[PDB]
Amino acid sequence: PRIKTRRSKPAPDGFEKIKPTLTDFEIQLRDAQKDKSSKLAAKSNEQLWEIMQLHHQRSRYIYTLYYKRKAISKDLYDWLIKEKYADKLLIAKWRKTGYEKLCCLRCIQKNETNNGSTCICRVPRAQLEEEARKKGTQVSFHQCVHCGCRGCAST
Amino acid sequence: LYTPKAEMPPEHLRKIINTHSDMASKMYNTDKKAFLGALKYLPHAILKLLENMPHPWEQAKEVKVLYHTSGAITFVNETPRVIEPVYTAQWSATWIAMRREKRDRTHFKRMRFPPFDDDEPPLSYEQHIENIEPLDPINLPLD
Amino acid sequence: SWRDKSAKVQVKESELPSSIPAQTGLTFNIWYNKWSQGFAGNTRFVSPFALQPQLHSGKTRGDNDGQLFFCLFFAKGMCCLGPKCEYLHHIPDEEDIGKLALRTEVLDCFGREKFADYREDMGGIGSFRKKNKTLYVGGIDGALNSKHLKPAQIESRIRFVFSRLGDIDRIRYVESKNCGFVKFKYQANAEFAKEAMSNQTLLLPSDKEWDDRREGTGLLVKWANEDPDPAAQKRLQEELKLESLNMMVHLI
Amino acid sequence: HHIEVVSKQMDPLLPRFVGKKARKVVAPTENDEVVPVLHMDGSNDRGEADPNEW
Amino acid sequence: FTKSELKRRRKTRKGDGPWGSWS
Amino acid sequence: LPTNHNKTKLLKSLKNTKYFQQTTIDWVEAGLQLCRQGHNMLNLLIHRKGLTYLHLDYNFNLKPTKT
Amino acid sequence: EINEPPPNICEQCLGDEANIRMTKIPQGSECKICTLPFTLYHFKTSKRSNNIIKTLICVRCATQRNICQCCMLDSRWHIPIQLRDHLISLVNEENVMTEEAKNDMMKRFLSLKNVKLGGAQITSDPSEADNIVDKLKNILLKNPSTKSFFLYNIDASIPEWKITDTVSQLLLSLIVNHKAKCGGLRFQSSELGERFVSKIIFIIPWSSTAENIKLSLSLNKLIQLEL
Ligand SMILES: [Zn+2]
Ligand SMILES: [Zn+2]
Ligand SMILES: [Zn+2]
Ligand SMILES: [Zn+2]
Ligand SMILES: [Zn+2]
Ligand SMILES: [Zn+2]
Repeated sequence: PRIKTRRSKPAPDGFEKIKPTLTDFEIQLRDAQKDKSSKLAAKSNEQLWEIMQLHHQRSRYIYTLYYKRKAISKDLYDWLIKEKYADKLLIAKWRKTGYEKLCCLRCIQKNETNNGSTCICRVPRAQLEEEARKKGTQVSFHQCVHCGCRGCAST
Repeated sequence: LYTPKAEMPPEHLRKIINTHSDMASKMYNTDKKAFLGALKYLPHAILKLLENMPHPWEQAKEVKVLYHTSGAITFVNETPRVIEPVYTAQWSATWIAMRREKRDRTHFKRMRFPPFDDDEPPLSYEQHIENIEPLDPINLPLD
Repeated sequence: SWRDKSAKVQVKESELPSSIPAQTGLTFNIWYNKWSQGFAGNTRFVSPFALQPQLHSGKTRGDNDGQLFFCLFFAKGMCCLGPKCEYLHHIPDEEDIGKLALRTEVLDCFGREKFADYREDMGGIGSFRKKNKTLYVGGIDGALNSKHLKPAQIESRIRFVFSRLGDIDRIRYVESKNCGFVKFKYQANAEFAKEAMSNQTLLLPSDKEWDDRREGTGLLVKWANEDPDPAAQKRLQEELKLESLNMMVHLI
Repeated sequence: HHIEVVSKQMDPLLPRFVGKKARKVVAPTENDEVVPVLHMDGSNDRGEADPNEW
Repeated sequence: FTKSELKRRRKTRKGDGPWGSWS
Repeated sequence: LPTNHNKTKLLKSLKNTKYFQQTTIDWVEAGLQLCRQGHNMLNLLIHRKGLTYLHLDYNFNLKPTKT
Repeated sequence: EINEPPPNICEQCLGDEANIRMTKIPQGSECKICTLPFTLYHFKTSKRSNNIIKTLICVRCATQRNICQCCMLDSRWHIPIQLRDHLISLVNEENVMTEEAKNDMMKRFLSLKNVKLGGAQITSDPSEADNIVDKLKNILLKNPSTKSFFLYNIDASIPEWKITDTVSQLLLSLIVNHKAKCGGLRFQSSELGERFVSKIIFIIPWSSTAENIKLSLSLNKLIQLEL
């Protein structure tokens, strides 16, 4: 959510319904932004994931409102996108088949990953289980580094 | 096998920056090295930032930005391009607006320099600025 | 048992201590995390925490995984990740030592690389060039806030402390040198203890200086040079020979 | 036994080559093979009369 | 694999949405 | 005359790697963040050198603390 | 310089996978021996194995010792370098050491030399190794419920772990001093003590040519006490 200028087209009619929902998200983000001086590394990353997951949830909310629930108007949605309450790219990915669930965009860039391949969270849990069984071990991981993703839930 | 970068949540970046003010652990030991490395490119970053100075008619200019995962640097990736005649028009309007202001105002308070004292740190964009609304920019009122 | 229960948190990250020790100097150095403009007085102090192993030890993320390394902060008794930690949380045993026996030649049970030489003190993590299992235990005078105890009392307390953390090959207190020599069953165990009782207190609740435990200077657990004593040298040699016979028969 | 080598791209902030630090290093010569130094002459009259002048 | 098995098994995750607990 | 062969820019190069991400940040935010970043950088450098007695002021006006 | 030498990694170490994917950071660390830049190689042994294996030492160092670059063990026998040097010293010779110079400059210098160390000359050529092996082979051929005992006649060489394990097999706490041999054993319960005693170099009273033994004990004890 950006800052209201003269160049900001004001929010259309149906925004008054949703404001308090995404307001909460905003508040959370504010809470999630501060020097919570985690000496630890893993926990520090955890905080970051809290922001990431929160972002996902907010965007996911707007996506739901637009597409699954089919409630809010198109203009309103557009406005929201422009203001960036919800990430557009993420939504686009969601709309595409296979990524119906998707933590975030960073988990599907094969360039960034040292092995030219997606984030392990994208591997469906069942597959991982199968692999583990074959090997003998259990699910080695619980959440990837890029975001707090205990499975990315393609299924 | 390519795809574009992730338009990340800027909140993430903010969080990272917040984290790297109280830096004093073996956690982010290599991030300090990262910071040192970034001095190479800090002048480049500066240039980009000054390149996308919001012109005096832009109230609150957003911009795309690359930033190190450890928040050791914050580039201003967007190139600040403009339709030349349009640009001239904008500056002309600000030229006349500014001139008008000069005309009307009996005294004209300038900013004291530098703006902040050595004790006062760089105030957080989220805590102070992001809440409060900006004043109206300069632009002569058009018919 | 440790395997019966999940590992409790040592201390929550709220309770954890900051990385700004003692202001030893006039100004703080950002890139070093040390202090500066003055090195007046000794740096070392006593650990606020200690590995109470039965109250703490347990399952982890690692015990699911087969992470082969133990938690330094477990040994120190200050791990802020309890069951969510990747590094393990229990006393090393024959099963786990055996499990990591390949890699542990090159590096510690805390998964950090050993070096060519001991750090001149014999103080830091061991050299790879020696397979030492023997910790020198200095600073007992400091570890008990100048408590005039008996040598027997000392050695017994020491025994109580290190026997808890690993299987002992032998211990012997030296009155004439005011120190210990605490040979362990395994190198992993030795490593574990050497951190687990570094900067710790030999004091107990029964002792009167219990609330002054923090204020002194902790145990100086370092590594031990082999004794000049030919009484043990011979034994060592014999052991080496025996081991050699094992491996040599194993080659064919 | 077979394996795939890779070069992981690293952060272009951190030093590219962490190792190199301008060490002073003394060289061992490694002249393991011996080599002669082999001049053919034997001057007595001029070779002994000269040093008195030289 | 039956798609109802995945339906029953994706509610076993104690958290909602992307972060599941999975014990 | 600008040389043409070098068509791998700095930002482009950086974009190629994983260690950078991109966001839409307000220019003021970018500025403030870059002052903070720059300050941290220079202090890190100075401390690294060892000379902690050179106090950077937040206004980038360097001066020594002690004589 | 050019990446002329290849990495010298052994099998056991590396793990039983037909194809692993390792990475090479060139000029990627100072080694653990000679403080000298080298191409650091590293890999997870399996994909989902958490422990990376990084090549600790430099290739020249590895060659010099004739060892693995990750294990620090001989590439042939997969055993500690010192131990193998001892073995070699024992068979065929009297003295074979591999002295690393513990001074930071000299170590570098030593590393630079293309010359094998003591044991490395044996283990490099497989014929010689085989010969050494065969030579080695040739060379080869009443219960008052005390819960607290005081054990005596303890072999000087025996460790406490052996003792306690033996006790467990015959089944707690234990105190031993190898000077005195006043093995101040104590059980976690008296019932356990009873169990132990009923289940029975094991000379064992229950305090809370044996004569000469007592004397030997005596003198040793006295000496211990003086210490
Ligand atoms: Zn993600
Ligand atoms: Zn992921
Ligand atoms: Zn994901
Ligand atoms: Zn832990
Ligand atoms: Zn190896
Ligand atoms: Zn080396």
